[PDB]
Amino acid sequence: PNFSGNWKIIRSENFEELLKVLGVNVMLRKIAVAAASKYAVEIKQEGDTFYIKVSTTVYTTEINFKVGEEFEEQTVDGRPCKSLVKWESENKMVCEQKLLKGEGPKTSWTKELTNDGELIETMTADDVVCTQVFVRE
Ligand SMILES: *C/C=C(C)/C=C/C=C(C)/C=C/C1=C(C)CCCC1(C)C
Repeated sequence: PNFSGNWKIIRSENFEELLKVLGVNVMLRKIAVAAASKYAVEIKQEGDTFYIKVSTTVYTTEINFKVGEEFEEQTVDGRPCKSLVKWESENKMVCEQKLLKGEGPKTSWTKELTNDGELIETMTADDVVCTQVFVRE
């Protein structure tokens, strides 16, 4: 497929419930939901090597990985983790995460290109799934 592009969010569901699972207190959850409405993703894909830059109004981070190759990033609530991305189908990848220290909820994310030109990201903590939908800029 081709995930490359500059993606702009159009919809975000269940994000507050995800942060609650992760222990974020109420006022910060609401602030973070508002921040997620300016969530933007820039992707450069070459083969199965991905360069991804996620940003909001005041914060930006880049995530670089190769499918099937373990790497280090951070969970949504910011704890460092080791991650491994695999393909689930032609246009969908799934990442499993494992905390480097301590314990916590089981987290993961997915990215999918739809046939309608949308990018769908999900983030999971235990039973709760947040879904975010993007279109190309
Ligand atoms: C492939 C996409 C990945 C790895 C996306 C990771 C995104 C995050 C960890 C996003 C976190 C957010 C917050 C904790 C607050 C502000 C809004 C977000 C969505 C940028």
